[PDB]
Amino acid sequence: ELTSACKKSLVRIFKICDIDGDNLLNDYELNLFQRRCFNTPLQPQILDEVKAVIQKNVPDGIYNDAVTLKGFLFLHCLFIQRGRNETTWAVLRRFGYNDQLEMCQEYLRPPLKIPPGSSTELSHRGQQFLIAVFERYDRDGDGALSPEEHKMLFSTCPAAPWSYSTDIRKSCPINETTGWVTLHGWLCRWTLMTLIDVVKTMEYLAYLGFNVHENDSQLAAIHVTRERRIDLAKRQSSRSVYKCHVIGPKGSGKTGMCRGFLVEDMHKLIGKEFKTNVVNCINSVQVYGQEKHLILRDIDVRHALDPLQPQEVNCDVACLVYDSSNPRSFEYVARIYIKYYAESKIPVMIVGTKCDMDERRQDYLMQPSEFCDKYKLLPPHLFSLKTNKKELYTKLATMAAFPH
Ligand SMILES: N[C@@H](CCO)C(=O)O
Ligand SMILES: [Ca+2]
Ligand code: NA
Repeated sequence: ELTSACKKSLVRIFKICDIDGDNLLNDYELNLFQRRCFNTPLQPQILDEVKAVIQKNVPDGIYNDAVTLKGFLFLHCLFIQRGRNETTWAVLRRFGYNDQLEMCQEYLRPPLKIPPGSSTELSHRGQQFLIAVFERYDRDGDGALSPEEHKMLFSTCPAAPWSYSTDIRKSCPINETTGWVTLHGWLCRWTLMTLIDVVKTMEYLAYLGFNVHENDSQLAAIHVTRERRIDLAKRQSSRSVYKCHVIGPKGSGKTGMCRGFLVEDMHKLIGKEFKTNVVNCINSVQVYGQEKHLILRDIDVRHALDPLQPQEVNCDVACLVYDSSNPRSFEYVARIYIKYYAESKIPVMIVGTKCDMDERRQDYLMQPSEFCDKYKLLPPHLFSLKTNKKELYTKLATMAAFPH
């Protein structure tokens, strides 16, 4: 008696309303979402009348004095055959469904005007919701999400916003022993998406049930920040998420640098080729007492005469990487800086990798130390994976967070 499309909707709503992740709708959430859909408290007499009917007609419908999914589906299947579809339709409407039982576009994509220069970040409520969601689908409570848990989480979505195996497990911090996405990495992946694709973030937040939980549009999950002068306003809006473009020639070792941002032990990335092309890596660092998220975009390696796109040049901080063991490697960095960054307002940091081996001379006309000295740049940062030092990442974020 229940439509296959209607059942799909009622299932998602059950998962959203299951705030304990125990496959049950206890008294609390039943009353809470009652005001979400009907703006009235659920009077105790009705709830008893509801449970009694479910218990009477449906086995395994009431477990531990709580409504199960099998009983929840029956109740609305009973509502439609008793001439009260408006009760069911009031619930479907609140969780973002229209007359065609499809997610409303105005419910998924609310209008958000982003001024030039402004960035998109997660708000306090947006973070809290994502934290709440995380700990619900962390059934075993190991403080991390398994690929089985990560699938259930986005079962209320058409698909996952990212691959578990080829994205979040390689672009975000994970648990060292289990190899699963921690709470920290969870917030990192959402922070990355929110900055580069806010519309997708809000679209997925609606699917996860942010609108119903927060009793507001997903605009409350997005916090728009921008770099402003010495404004004496009481409402601070300083940035906390910066993006760094990592540009270098082939074999520069800049890829291994990006991945090292995510692991405490970099002694396992020394002699390793990367089979997966991770575009954006992200982690947080402490900058003067404040938490700052840094995104290390691995710009696609090309020839030295090949042009760089404006959207590849324009960033918060440019990290030009060359190989110290390759005499013909620094010439790319010198070529790139002069053409694209020499006359820009973007802070640039030159990094020499693989300094563990003997730093051979560069077959260029100027040496890296002299080149930086000529264009008033900081001395070339010697980076190595055998050292496990992470001052570079903290430095990069600081250059993006501060003048010039
Ligand atoms: N659908 C529930 C309220 C919202 O979860 C009920 O009417 O029993
Ligand atoms: Ca888990
Ligand atoms: Na629950």
